[PDB]
Amino acid sequence: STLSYTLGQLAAHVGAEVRGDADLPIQGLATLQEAGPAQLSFLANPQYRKYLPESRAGAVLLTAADADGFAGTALVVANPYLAYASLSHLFDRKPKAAAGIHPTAIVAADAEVDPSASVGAYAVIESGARIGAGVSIGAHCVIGARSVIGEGGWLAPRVTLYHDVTIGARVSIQSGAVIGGEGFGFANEKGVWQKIAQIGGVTIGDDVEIGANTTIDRGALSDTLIGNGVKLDNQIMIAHNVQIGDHTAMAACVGISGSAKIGRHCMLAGGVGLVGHIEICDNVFVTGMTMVTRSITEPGSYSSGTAMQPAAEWKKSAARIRQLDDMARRLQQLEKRLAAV
Amino acid sequence: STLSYTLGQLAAHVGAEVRGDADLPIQGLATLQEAGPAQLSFLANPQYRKYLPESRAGAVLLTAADADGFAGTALVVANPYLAYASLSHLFDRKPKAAAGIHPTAIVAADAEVDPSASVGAYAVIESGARIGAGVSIGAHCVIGARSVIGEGGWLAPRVTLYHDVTIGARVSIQSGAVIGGEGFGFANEKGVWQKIAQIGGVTIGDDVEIGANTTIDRGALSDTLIGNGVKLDNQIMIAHNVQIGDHTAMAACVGISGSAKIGRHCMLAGGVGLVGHIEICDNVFVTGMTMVTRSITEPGSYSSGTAMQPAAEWKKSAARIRQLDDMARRLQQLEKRLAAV
Amino acid sequence: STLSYTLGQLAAHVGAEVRGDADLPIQGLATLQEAGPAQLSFLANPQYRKYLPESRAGAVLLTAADADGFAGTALVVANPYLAYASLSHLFDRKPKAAAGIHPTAIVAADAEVDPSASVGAYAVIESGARIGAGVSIGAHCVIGARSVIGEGGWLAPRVTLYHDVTIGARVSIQSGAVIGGEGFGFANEKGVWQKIAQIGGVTIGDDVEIGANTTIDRGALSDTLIGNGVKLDNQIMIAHNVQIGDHTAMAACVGISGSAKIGRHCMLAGGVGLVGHIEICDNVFVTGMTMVTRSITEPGSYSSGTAMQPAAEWKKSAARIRQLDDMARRLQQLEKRLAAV
Ligand SMILES: [Mg+2]
Repeated sequence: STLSYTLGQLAAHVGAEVRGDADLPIQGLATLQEAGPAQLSFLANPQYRKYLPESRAGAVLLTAADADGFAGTALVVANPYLAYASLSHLFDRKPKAAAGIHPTAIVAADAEVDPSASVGAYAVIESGARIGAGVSIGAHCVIGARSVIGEGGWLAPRVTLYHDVTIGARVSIQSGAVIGGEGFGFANEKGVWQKIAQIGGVTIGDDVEIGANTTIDRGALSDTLIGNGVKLDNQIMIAHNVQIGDHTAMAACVGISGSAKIGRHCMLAGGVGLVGHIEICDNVFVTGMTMVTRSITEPGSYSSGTAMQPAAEWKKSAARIRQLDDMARRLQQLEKRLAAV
Repeated sequence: STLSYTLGQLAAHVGAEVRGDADLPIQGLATLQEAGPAQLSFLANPQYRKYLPESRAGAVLLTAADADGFAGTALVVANPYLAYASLSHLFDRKPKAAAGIHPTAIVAADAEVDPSASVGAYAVIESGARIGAGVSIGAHCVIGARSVIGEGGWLAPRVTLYHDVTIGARVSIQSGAVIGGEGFGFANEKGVWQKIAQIGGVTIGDDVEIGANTTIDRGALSDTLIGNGVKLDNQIMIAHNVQIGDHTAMAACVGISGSAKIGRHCMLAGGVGLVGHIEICDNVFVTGMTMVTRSITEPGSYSSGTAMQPAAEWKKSAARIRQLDDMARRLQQLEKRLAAV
Repeated sequence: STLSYTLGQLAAHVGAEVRGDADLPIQGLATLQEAGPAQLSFLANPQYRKYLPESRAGAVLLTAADADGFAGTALVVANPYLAYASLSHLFDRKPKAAAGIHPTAIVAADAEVDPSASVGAYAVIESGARIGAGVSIGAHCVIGARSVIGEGGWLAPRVTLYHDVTIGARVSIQSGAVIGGEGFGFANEKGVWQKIAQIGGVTIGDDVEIGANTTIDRGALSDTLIGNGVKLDNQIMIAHNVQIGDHTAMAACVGISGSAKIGRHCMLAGGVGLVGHIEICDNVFVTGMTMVTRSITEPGSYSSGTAMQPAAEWKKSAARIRQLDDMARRLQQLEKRLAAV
């Protein structure tokens, strides 16, 4: 038996006005070009407006504007994209575990697990750990000594928290994430690296998302700090003592070096790197695979790298870059020569 | 007791003609410069032809051409590299598990495991999952609800499949891979990110390889699609709703943003990034650490970045790049000035 | 009850001279600006000397030079940073497991575990594996067939060693690391990739650190080789048959392609990539996100990429780079034209 809702139930959830029959049953969501008659669609991007009248969707989330002249059933909302975002959860088939501790889970006698929490098979909860109400700990999770997960948290299978990791409410952590590991902390003695113990922890705020195989190092002395509402994609590396301001988003494969500070409402595109000990102010966007080498004090977008070219053309551009000092010297000599005549 | 074959047994496996004694016992494979008399070698690259007459190998896989004038035992084949590739499997010491389910594995009552499959210690197989004939599931694997693995599949220890992941035949997945995780799917409401449930799945074709700690996100609505014969190296990130055509290879640390479409027989070198919502046609090669920012409609090689220089020279080139608009303006003024005289 | 030492106990550990009262109790370490009166601090960087007289630290590790004129308690040492590095371990709260094998660990009958080793819950130790004295194997580790870990080794929870991985003494491996996986080894037959079995192993030296979710591939024929004292940060990818010389450090998100050889005392900054089959000599530094495309035969620093600019300025620089061949041709025509007049 598949999940099903009427257009009326869906419209109630997002405060939509149904212009058509509210009793139509809906079995899922789809984009305008993919949608069939049992699916609700949405128009967010003016670029996809071409596909609205030909869509086979049973109904479409629309602005009052885009609903005028439209022949199908409209669900009229201020913001179709946000309404889609809310409705998506009603069609999620991710399994939900019942409250309880799997018989194979190992829970230290002085760990506290809320009775409304679920702890999966072969999970390990260490001494002093605290698991809050409505938290779901997946199979094979390891929750280190004294670590805390706030109410409504969700950990996929195979998440690792080291000791002294404190997490706020409603965390979402995908499989393979490692939180509180020891980062690269070495002192050089005449060429031989000497380990510095990493004796800070991690503090994570509320409503944080952490993607698959993302690593967040513990602090060297004080904590690594992740603010509220921070969204981290997959394969991210956050080094020791990084600070991430509230509502910042980081796309996949981002790497942030030690002690960097990122402000609120920043957006780092995929594969961005930040060097250590710099600060980025609020409302900064960094485009894909940029290397950020210094502090940013002005809001706006920032970039590094070159345009992609066909390889033979790129090789010519790269050869000319190495000649730029020579070309600048030649341009200066030419200006002096023309001035003289 | 070590693996051992005669030159005759090896030659039979690849259809080689033995020019010398077929009874010579062989204990392994080696490159021409490393090989000793108990090892079979091969000449693939004309650059290594220098090392052929001095090689201590017991025998060498050779073309008819390179076997003429050669003093040792030749195994004569059309393609020495492909023959090496085939013979390597005869000397693999990777352990093979016997059919059966380890007593500590947890298998849902309505999961189906073929009796010829092996399921390792502390594996978890969820409701509705299907494990095909001759499949090997390593220790600590987690196989989500309704997920499918086709015949002859091999999962290393500690592979995670989320729910609704469908895999074709003869998959090979290395440890730490995460398939079907929730990718970065958020709607921005006045600076606050709102989660979009990721309610598509993943469809993987036949003869696919997935390397260690590689992540492949589930689709937002429809599936993320990986074609037949696709080979993915380690630490790759495949975002939601990516489509990868048949026989495409991607080297390590590649990141593909959401909804990108890659054609057949493409090759992405290490650390390549693709932005979202672009298409690459068939037979495209992208060189290492290139950022692909737009659709590619012509087959061939493509590149971005700069040449490596000594740091002091690089710093001068990077300073001149920032002056290029000024230099272009100055070159234009000079042309106008010379024209006028 | 918290860890506490007197200034005298701390000074004895690093050979410091206490200029003040040796009986002062110390509960931790802190930087000069963060430190309170129960904490020991240090002055390493001349840039932080501003903050020395105003620091609330109970005492400070100082050179004889910086101790002259200082009003507080000094612990006088040759090298405050190295003394900090040594003292950090005295304040580490990482849990230490007692010797023994957890009842849920699975240990092959012909594996050898030293009785002073600790093996955590749900660990799997395969046939022929050898675990040395004082080794700590975390929960959910998998130690493949015939693999060896030398005395004093520490594996976090959820480390995977494949078969035929040999590790020297005093290894430190963070969670999620995968050692000995099969790397991208394929032969192309008219567009179809054919697997090459990866039948080498891995050899790791003494005093090696491996960070979280780092992958180190096994060799194709001979071993992948990691020297003594090599320090690898998180999310690193080491491909098949790489050789890393002693005392080399690699920051996070570094990727080294197959068969590359790195010398002794090298330092690769974060996100560096190396192409395959190249050699880097001793004492080479490569700056962040550089693509190394050829062998380096001269010690020193090396870089690639461009300076970060505001996006609109970057777009202008990137457009001019594509015009450099045209600009060079125009500069040449102008020189010829001026010469002629
Ligand atoms: Mg990367």
